[PDB]
Amino acid sequence: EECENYFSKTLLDRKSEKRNNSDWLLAKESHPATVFILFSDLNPLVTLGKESFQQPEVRLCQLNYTDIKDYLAQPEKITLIFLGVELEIKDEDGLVAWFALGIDPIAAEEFKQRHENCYFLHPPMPALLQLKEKEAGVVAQARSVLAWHSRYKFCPTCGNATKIEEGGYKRLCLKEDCPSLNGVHNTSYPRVDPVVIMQVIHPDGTKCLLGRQKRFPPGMFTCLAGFIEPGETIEDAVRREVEEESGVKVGHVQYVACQPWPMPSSLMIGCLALAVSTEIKVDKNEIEDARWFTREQVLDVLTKGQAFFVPPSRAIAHQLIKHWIRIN
Amino acid sequence: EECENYFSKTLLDRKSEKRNNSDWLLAKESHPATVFILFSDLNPLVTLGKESFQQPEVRLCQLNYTDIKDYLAQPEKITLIFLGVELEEDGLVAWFALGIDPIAAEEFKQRHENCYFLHPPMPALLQLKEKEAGVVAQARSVLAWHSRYKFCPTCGNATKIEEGGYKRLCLKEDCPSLNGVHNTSYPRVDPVVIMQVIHPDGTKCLLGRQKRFPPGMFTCLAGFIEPGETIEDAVRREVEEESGVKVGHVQYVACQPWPMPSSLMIGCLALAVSTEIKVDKNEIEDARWFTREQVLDVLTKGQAFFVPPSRAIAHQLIKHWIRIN
Ligand SMILES: C[n+]1cn([C@@H]2O[C@H](COP(=O)(O)OP(=O)(O)OP(=O)(O)O)[C@@H](O)[C@H]2O)c2nc(N)[nH]c(=O)c21
Ligand SMILES: C[n+]1cn([C@@H]2O[C@H](COP(=O)(O)OP(=O)(O)OP(=O)(O)O)[C@@H](O)[C@H]2O)c2nc(N)[nH]c(=O)c21
Repeated sequence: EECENYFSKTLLDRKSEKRNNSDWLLAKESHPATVFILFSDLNPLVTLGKESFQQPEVRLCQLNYTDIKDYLAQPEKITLIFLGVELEIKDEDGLVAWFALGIDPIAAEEFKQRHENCYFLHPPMPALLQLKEKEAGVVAQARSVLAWHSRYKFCPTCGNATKIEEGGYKRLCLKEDCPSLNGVHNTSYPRVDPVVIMQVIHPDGTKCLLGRQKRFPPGMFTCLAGFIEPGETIEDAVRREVEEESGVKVGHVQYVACQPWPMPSSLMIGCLALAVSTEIKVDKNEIEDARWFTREQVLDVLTKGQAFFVPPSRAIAHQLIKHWIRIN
Repeated sequence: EECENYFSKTLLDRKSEKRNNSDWLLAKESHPATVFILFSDLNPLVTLGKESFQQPEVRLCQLNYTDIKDYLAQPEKITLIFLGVELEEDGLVAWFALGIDPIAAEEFKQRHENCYFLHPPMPALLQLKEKEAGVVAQARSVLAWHSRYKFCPTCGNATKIEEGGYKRLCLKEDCPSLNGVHNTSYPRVDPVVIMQVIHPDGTKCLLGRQKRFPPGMFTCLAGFIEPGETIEDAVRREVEEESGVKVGHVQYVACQPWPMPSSLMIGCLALAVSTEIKVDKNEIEDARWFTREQVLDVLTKGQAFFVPPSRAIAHQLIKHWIRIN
């Protein structure tokens, strides 16, 4: 399967080989064809796009060196990440390099005044679900990496400050005697948080389990999810979280889909699970309510019902719910 | 599927509900039935076990409060993690992991005499029992997080251990990590994709090796999942990046935790759409197509090459392709 769920599609080729090519990156930074994306507090600069009278779609305000040349003069006040090179199979190494630039919110509102037509897409939820399919992944990659730099400014091993390197996909500790510099450790590389999201099916196969936290919007039920524990497997993390939150024992756990979640860095691992019990014992400390919903109740929601609703189609939870109805 | 690959099996129930129950943990710390595992520089204390004339099996030297009571008096010099409760007053066999100074460890090793520390992690950790493996995988992974994430990456200040050793809080009041729920506070899990690339004709498979790899050993191609990247697309990426082979369909096959220090192997069986190999040399020293006969020879008793042990996921995906043929 070729991952399709929102954030799975990109307009770029990561080209990680060009990351340790300082001579190349430096040349592409000043190149005119090079595309730049502006970010303020992990929020991308987007304009509104060629439409005639109809509802206009949100597109990323694609900057060039001409605009961004001024901001680059303060490398201590900015964060530049090389995203990759554009895809163009149809029709100097002619590659459209793409970069991501993080700036101060003091200098950002200054830029927003000059832009006038371009604006920052905030809050990340649900605003980030508006972008184009291929633009989504580019933002998912950008936001995730920038979020790592914004919150991992220091070395967790010794506490000393860190230097950005390898085009923004590495961080080196400046304390010479630090043990992080002796070998290869995760402290230097960017974080990816694995999350399991599961569609639990009743032992009779006619119902499915859905729940909600306190923060969740009123009357909205979704698939149960949780972070994979260290030294734990994908399948056993599914069996754990369902029993922990709802008190429902799980049997077979089948992997179904992939969905990146740039909040800030997370990877949703969608699973279709078969439950072996029927009683629900809600934790209240992890989930406010959990219930068994019949296939008719769900079919009503996925079409146009109802006393409850599920997440949008651009959220993996919705796709696993859709999967069970088709698989029935 | 119920994950079977080495490190997938545990003797415990994690019981994360009991983590924020400080009153309960304190009572179980002094309880006699409670099991303790000693660790020195992420290496567990193991004894040897019974069998006569043949290879003796490696087992964990299961300590009790009677032994460990002295070490607990210095909480600044130790790291205690609540693992979980054994699967079989709330009659539950609590299990803990204790990290100690190598100065105080060699002092204990002298008293133990029969128990010894299982070092180096590779390949020594592959010797343990199936169910003991996962317990070590869980323990080593968490202890390794505490040993290298002693400070807050957001502001640089020191951090406090909490929630039975599954959380770390920054002590700087104005720190933004204390403002909301962030990954800086929780333990790390590094996702890795390991893929079995099948030749477009299905009779061959792609295997490669780095410079560090033991001489003449070829394995499945693997790599870390990039931020904002999917499991399937990370497979299609790494294969083309290392070997220059274009990948088609990517099918998930198996789960395998890798406590080196924290990693989760996501085994996939992928179909190649190209045949030419263009080795990177900066990531892989050599890559080749191996026929099913060449592979069958290795998995039995050949050969000019060999694959990883059966307790490594790479070996299981290789076995999977032979069965699936
Ligand atoms: C990076 N990060 C962010 N959070 C936030 O803290 C909240 C606590 O709630 P939660 O951790 O139970 O969320 P869940 O595990 O279902 O994952 P998600 O729905 O895919 O996000 C989460 O819902 C996130 O908004 C996180 N929460 C936890 N527990 N662990 C993390 O690593 C983490
Ligand atoms: C936690 N960590 C440890 N390493 C070590 O650095 C080496 C660099 O080599 P590698 O990163 O290419 O290993 P691979 O991606 O094939 O993953 P593995 O075979 O499952 O480990 C790895 O082989 C590890 O020994 C790591 N290497 C990288 N790149 N990133 C990490 O997060 C990381």
